[PDB]
Amino acid sequence: GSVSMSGGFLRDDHLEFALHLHRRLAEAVPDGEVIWSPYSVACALGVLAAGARATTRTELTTLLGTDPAPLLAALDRAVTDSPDLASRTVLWVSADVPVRSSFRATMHDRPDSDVRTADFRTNPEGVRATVNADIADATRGMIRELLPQGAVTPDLRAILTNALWAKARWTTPFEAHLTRAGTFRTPRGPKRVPFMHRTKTMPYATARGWRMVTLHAHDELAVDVLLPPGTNAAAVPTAPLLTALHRRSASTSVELALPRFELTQPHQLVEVLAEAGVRTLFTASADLSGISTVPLYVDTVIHQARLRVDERGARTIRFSVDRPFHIVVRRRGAILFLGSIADPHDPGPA
Repeated sequence: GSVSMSGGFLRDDHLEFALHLHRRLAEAVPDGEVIWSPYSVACALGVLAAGARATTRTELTTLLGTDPAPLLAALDRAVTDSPDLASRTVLWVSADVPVRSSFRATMHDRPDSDVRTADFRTNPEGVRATVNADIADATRGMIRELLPQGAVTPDLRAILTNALWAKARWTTPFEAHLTRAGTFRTPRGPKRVPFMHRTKTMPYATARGWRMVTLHAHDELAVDVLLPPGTNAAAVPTAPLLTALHRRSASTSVELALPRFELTQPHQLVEVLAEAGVRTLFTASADLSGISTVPLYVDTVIHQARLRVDERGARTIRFSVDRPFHIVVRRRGAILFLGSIADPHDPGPA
């Protein structure tokens, strides 16, 4: 087909999947502050879909909007040859449950992904320590205790744990000495926080009262920053809005004020996936014949993304990100990070 001359954009079914789930995640918390990786979750669900059959598989492919095989092929590229990324996925399975070699292969074909044995029954806290240490090391120490105390119990047989960490290394860094305090309207009222400042030509778009800029980073990473209408400051973006904002983007001299921030959140995804239509997977009715030769269902899926946004990472329009905003970190057709930020936490100058 014809090519993109403006950097490319997201796969349609991935965009729809990501923004539908994001709405559910945002609604689940009071001030709608959420961060996660559509890349990581789509990949995890796609792999489980490859090992699923019947209604269990159908629910997954309906949520993703596609069969797993072509999706996983496309998703792998989103994180390869990216030095600033740290990804890890493990399906931890009881030693008593045999795993098919073909399923191990499907998992292995994904970057930094594995299927591991865990003796849940004999030492739950030992398993927790092993799981957490696995994610910790693979994320370069950035997600250190994925599973909290009491999350692992002797009755578990299959948990999928995933994490993603990244720092965005801008093509043009913010000058650190120009970072200065400014007012941000948090849920506890206005607060003085460090804003990074740059005036540079960049993609800028408006759509239905929304406003967006795109920050270019090294290694094919793009970061869209979105401000909702001032009259609806708690609004959450939709797929059609993102499509419109991308289409309507034009190179514009922009005076950008952007808080320095970092956010991470552990998510157990059972509840939100149930709301989304993926239910059978987490019940005894699950058909995971492609994963194991004995009956099996996934007890839970636990995911944690951590993103740091700072100065380096490692006819002028005013665009001041001084109230709740949204961030879309994308690469090669996938959203690596999707965030809604209500109360920016400063990681500091170091």
